Amino acid sequence: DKENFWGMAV
Amino acid sequence: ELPGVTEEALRLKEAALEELAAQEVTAPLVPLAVSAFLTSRKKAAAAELADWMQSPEGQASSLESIGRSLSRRNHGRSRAVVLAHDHDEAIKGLRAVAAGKQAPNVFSVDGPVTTGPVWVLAGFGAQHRKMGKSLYLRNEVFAAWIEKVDALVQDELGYSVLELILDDAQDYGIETTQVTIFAIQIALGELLRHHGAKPAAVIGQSLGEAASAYFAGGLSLRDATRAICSRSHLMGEGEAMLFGEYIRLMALVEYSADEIREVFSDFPDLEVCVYAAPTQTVIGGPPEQVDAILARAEAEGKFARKFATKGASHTSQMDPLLGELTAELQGIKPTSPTCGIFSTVHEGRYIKPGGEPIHDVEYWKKGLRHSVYFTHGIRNAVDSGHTTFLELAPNPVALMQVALTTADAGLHDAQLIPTLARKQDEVSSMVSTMAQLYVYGHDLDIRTLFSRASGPQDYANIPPTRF
Repeated sequence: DKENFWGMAV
Repeated sequence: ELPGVTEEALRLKEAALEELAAQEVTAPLVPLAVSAFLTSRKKAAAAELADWMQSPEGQASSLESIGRSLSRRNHGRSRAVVLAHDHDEAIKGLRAVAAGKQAPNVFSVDGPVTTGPVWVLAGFGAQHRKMGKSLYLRNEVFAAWIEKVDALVQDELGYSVLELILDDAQDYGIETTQVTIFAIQIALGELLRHHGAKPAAVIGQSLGEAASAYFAGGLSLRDATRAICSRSHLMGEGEAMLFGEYIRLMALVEYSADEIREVFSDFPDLEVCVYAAPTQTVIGGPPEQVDAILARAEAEGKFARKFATKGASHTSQMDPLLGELTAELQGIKPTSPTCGIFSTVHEGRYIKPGGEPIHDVEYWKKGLRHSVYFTHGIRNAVDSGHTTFLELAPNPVALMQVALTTADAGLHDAQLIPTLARKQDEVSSMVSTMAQLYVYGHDLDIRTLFSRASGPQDYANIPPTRF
């Protein structure tokens, strides 16, 4: 599962 | 008397500063802070501020000067940040804040979090080729620390981690992965400290143990580096002389401890390296066994990942190394922690600031040889009231595991804050990381995210609040 541009579970 | 930056590193560095001055220039991520005593009023300030930004005078102000001015305001308990490259992102973000709506580039909360942040120092599985390079080239504090650690690992192992970082042709091994992640974790955490942040507690996982002993105040930088250097070279050497029948692998499988008791009957040579999450365990063992367990799991559509190593740390197979590890750490001086510690070496239990030192030579032996109680230390931190977990890593693989433990424990809104990410701009990531700290009310001087004003055009006439 992913982390985005700014540090969120995406 | 301590080694300078080697000539090869300086040479790789200049090649690197020109690869970079050739690159198409981009807009920096700028954090815009908005706060008040009450949310209601915070919402009002954002909407006003967005009106002003839409105005010509606001359009003629650089995002930077607007951010600088915002950071000098008095910061209240209700807080927001909008993270923008251009005016349009900003205004869009502020509109979202004003309407209490949710946006990726926006963080906003009613008031501060109640307990201080837990720093998560892990690393296993996180390495990637160019890690740390961009932030070294672009940030002078990060670079200073990366260099101070480079200088120490030079003294200890005889080669340079700076040269690894700078060199696109070099990938990572068992040994150099550990010291490079250590370097990276030390200089990340000190970059945060430079900006006012500080851990309430640390928790370590495996390779991260050593950086976490330093941030805990339990070892000096020198002793912590002795701890990462001694185990990493020993495992790298050790692993080198392993072939076929002695080889053991490490894999992460979506079974819990128990579910594994009901395999590890059937498969008796298997061992548990890391208790990663309530339903994820890292195992190690004979490759016929490990592939079997994977094959069963994958068939049930359960997550599985085999790791690149011929030897399995945290198992009996490290016994040959332990006398050597002990002797290499002759003389390290363990101190009393300056912050809390959830020790995943000592079964997840907590050690209070001003407690009795834990980082003796035997700690590193037990750490390397025994299971890593990671889900336990995390379930502990939660039971004691912590909800902010911030990972110092070049790619936040540990934080996803944290997610699973927090939820399993009835906490469905943790502030899970990462630092660096593969394929994400390194400056921008750190801006976010510090912006989430600010927002949640943790220590973080937001003034320091801007250069000192050199003139009036370095400020903006953002709407006033007093009268």
